[PDB]
Amino acid sequence: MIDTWLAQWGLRLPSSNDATLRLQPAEGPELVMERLEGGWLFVVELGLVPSGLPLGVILQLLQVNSPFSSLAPVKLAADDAGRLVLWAEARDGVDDVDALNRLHDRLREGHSRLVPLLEPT
Amino acid sequence: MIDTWLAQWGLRLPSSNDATLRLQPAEGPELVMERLEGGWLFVVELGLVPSGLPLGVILQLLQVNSPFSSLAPVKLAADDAGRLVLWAEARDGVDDVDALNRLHDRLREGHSRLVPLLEPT
Amino acid sequence: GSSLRQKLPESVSDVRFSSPQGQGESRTLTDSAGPRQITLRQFENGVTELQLSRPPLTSLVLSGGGAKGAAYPGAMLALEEKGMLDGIRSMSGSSAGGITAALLASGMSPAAFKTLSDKMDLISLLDSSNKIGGFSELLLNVLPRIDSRAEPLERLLRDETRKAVLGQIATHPEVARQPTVAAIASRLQSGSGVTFGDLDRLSAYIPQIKTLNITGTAMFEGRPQLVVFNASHTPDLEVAQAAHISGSFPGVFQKVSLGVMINVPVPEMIDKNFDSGPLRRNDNLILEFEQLEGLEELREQTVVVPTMPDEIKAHLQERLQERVGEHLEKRLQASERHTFASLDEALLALDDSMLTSVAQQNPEITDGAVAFRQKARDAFTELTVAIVSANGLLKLDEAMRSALQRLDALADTPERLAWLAAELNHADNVDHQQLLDAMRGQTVQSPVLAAALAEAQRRKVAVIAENIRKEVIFPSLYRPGQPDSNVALLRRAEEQLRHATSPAEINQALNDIVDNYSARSTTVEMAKAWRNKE
Amino acid sequence: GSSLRQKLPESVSDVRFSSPQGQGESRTLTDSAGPRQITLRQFENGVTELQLSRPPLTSLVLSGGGAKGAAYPGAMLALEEKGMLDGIRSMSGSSAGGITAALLASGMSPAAFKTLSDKMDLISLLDSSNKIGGFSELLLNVLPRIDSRAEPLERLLRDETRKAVLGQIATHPEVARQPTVAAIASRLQSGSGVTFGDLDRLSAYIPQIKTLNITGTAMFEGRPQLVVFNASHTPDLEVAQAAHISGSFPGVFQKVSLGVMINVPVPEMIDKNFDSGPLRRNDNLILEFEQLEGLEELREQTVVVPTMPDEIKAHLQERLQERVGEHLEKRLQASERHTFASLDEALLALDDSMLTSVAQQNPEITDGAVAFRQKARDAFTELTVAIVSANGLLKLDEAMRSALQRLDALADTPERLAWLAAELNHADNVDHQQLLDAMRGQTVQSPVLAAALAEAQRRKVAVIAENIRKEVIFPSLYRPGQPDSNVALLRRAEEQLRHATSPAEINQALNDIVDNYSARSTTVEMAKAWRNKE
Repeated sequence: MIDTWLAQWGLRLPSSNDATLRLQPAEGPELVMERLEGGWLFVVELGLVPSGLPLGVILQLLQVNSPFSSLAPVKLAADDAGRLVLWAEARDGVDDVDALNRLHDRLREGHSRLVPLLEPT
Repeated sequence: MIDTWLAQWGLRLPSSNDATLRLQPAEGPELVMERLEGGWLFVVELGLVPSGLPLGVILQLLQVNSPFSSLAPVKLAADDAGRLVLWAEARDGVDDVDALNRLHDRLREGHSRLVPLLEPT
Repeated sequence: GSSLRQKLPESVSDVRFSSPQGQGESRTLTDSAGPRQITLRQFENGVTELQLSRPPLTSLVLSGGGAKGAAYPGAMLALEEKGMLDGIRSMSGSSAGGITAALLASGMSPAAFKTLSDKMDLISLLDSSNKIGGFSELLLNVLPRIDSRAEPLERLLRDETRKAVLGQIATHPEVARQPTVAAIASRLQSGSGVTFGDLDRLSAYIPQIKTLNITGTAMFEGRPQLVVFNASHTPDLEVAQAAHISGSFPGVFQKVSLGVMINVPVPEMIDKNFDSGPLRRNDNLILEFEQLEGLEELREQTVVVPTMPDEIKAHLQERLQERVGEHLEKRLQASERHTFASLDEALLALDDSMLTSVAQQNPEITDGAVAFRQKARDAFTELTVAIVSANGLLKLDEAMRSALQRLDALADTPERLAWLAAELNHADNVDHQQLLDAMRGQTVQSPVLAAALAEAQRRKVAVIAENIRKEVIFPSLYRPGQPDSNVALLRRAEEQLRHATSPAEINQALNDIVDNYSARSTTVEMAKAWRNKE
Repeated sequence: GSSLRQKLPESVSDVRFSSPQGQGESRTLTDSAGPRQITLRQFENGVTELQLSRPPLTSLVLSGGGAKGAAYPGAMLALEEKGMLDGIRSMSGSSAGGITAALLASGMSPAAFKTLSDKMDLISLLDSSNKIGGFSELLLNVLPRIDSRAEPLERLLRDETRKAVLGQIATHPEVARQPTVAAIASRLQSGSGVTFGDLDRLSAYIPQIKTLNITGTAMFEGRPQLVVFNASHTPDLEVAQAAHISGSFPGVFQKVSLGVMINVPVPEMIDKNFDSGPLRRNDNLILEFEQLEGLEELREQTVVVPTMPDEIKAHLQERLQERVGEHLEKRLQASERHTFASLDEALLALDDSMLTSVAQQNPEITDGAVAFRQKARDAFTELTVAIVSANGLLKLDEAMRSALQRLDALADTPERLAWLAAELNHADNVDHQQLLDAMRGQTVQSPVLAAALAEAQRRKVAVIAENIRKEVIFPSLYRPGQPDSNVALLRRAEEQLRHATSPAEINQALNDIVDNYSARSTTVEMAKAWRNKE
């Protein structure tokens, strides 16, 4: 069902597929998708967490994770290298084309909203 | 299946049940459980986000949300009042006693780990 | 402190419900007792559940906007039709409904009001064919200065109001004879307008005169400000003047030297009050256009009506009539539930009347509670005789000590000590307040007095906080340009302030703001100013 | 910049794979070409996939700990048994294996080594019956001072090594006659120990002499420090001295004035090198006890063996023999895959040999690439003749210009310009480096030279970063008391440093640390010191 999500850009999931694929759309963030046990992990990168963020910004960051946020189920986190990341988790079975299309959009929405909060710091 | 999770403390889900139940165990954090469409939301409170956190602390906060964290699937967020919260989402059907027991423990583990990071600030 | 939104696991030992929750079968201690239908259920584990009829309708909140206040007499009829207009004791309106509640508080009968609105729906539409401290006392001080005395609207209102009030005075010639009233109606006949001070003063005598609260939100410096006209802040200012001022859409600041926005958010009109217990003292009928009193509980009390001719305006006075008709009977079949951890806690939540009702019906249940209430009401008088006879000559004489001893004896559980302190805090009770003001900051032998004093300081602190919310936060929070980051910070300062119990915590609120607000100056100044003053 | 761990939706228009990925059917351009079995597959959309045999085994990394280095000769046999001991050119060991690789680099044959380890497994166990800059040059300067010259271990190693090296010299009397060698063996026979400088110098002549790298981690001030003994940092220091020093479990700091920890983390021994392309130049056999070279790729190259008698030690020399036997044949049936965006990119990734192999087999594919390679190799000599004859008398004469012109002409795609710059950066190539050092900071007519110069500064910057990682981060990161908050900060500084391309970015790394590290002083000082120096 991922392969038919791909299909709509005339891309096909590459044979001998290993860990990480990376999609770069014509506008906006690159999409990194690792592969899991029974699902793919979509992720969008926002840069290394900046030093000296103001409280309000910290808050707006944390608030992205309320179970009620407009971006659900996308989550905001940092990886072990301190890189600020939005991610979601697409399962095989459960999810499908329309649903993956949603994840993707919520990731881009999250990325555009936040990305100016860091840079100007 | 929630009612049998309760049952093990000789508590029973109260009749005329409305929005929010609150469990206070003999040691450790109070557990707030709202009720949803088809599931309950467990939540643990950590206080209002402090002003002037150091970067490393911010980082350790964000890192709680990596899909690979030892606390998964518990998430860290702030509510609209700026209150720092750990939460998980228990669905009807899917989850059961052993599983709810896990959520709970991961919440308490998260709460003890982090709670000293804020106070001393 | 609640959350607002809009590998083997090692065991957790034994866990209770942090709130009280009935467990097991319930017996019913008292079924439908009294006018307010008191029901007490009690459970195997002690927890007592109270169920009780919705509080008395004592208030009318009228939201502004548009010109559509030709629908308004729909409700007015619906009120006297079902006959609960008498029962109203307060009226509160903003913007366009700000005028309307003026008229009504003034005492204008239901039928009287309509004919006026049928020559008003011209005027209300022709005025749309026309169209330290804060921005509150600098209004409160700019009024007597360079403002054109009486316009077509000021005159018309001045007279409408003056007719109603003077008319009621006569229908009730038992009050007319009382000095203070006859002082007010000789003012009115001299050409003076009705003030709040007297609308108030008259509502104590005659029940068809209502109090008035007109709220309004003025932009200054892009920053909306709350402004209130009521009996307490602007007592002698004229009702007419204000209702017109708050007719001003966005209004000029004379340039004096040193959802949308027209809405005053509903809850900024409804009053903060310190009820002795978990029981709400009244209900609101909230008419809208298009003990944290929540969204959900406010929805329940809000009915929301869906170049103007004269027959479509009738239609609107029928649609309203009818919704405000179904509501009022429905509201009559709905309830309030309160859960307590013990019988005595729930008998404490009842006023003496309600108590007395439960007592009539099931005296076995209440004898203890009536015993306690009787002795408290006695000790509280006994204490008042002391305070007063001491003014005869500050110093707690023996007689106060004795009564404080009698009160201390009644506080044999933490629940009752809390009740006894709150009772002694009634702002309305001049003599008790006389004593708390005096022992302020002092260490006292009596536990009850020690509670009461602590309770007093908590309240002092809460009004300070509320003042700051209204004048440092509210303006920034609803600045149109406000980036969400900034909003997050203040929505948090609000939270801090809500829970503030000591001046020190209040200081910290403001510092969080100074330290973390990006001018992306004034809010920050404003805060600095609050932080340094006592 | 990768991620490390351990309502209708409006459309997204057209989206490619950011990396190259084969789409559609593949043809095979060249099957198994050469010793390294080069396979090229090419896809409908251009993307060329390279598959190639694992690189040559040229390195042996020996991890320390325990005393269990009586298993070690298991492998040593397994190596000469399958006959790839010749092929080794480097040996790297820490702690307990630090001694072992000394012995072996010295040139001690497989059988020779064993008998020694059977009088060594007494000694290795009896030594357990016994038991600005940094902490590296203050070791490097504390050696000649107040340290007891030669112990039982120093002597025994001094001689073992001196026998092997001197023995090989003779078996190869063609080299013995060469001045520099005969200079070294007259030193050795005089009583001197083998240094790194010469272990190195001898590995160029004889292939049974190997280079040596001994790593070790010394606690100072609770803060572990990396310390390296190799041909480049400690060239004339004796191999014996070091292997003993790094025998010191935790070792005394003489008190000179101004998983667990004994492990030097594997990757701190394996060498950072700048390969002209995406191809790894060699493989490691990593023996362990109990182009970011990842965990996963390091696992693939690591075989991990599972009062000592003399027969159980044999058992261990059999278990090892056998695992290090299956590995070596398996490793022979595994591959490397590299994906490129064009044929020419993948022909660029091949060294001249490999290129020549593909050429033999399928000349239609490569003629262009061989044409280009030939002209580059010509132009690079032509340029070297220029540089050298200019020393005859800095100033780019015409002859260099001409060759830089010839190179500029070959760089007709961004891929080849990159290749041409890297080629001109070979640290090993004294004459090219002579020129880059001279045009440092200068603006030059030639694009290739402009690339090469930029590439040079990138590298300069990377070694600085690597130096800082090793001496500001590494010590703090693995301080035992370190709260996770602090670890997060530094794991991030590492990330910053890894990707640092300019001095300014390096400065920012360090500031992030100064500004945000809670002494919960020294790391911060350390950083301050790096930040001010050029």
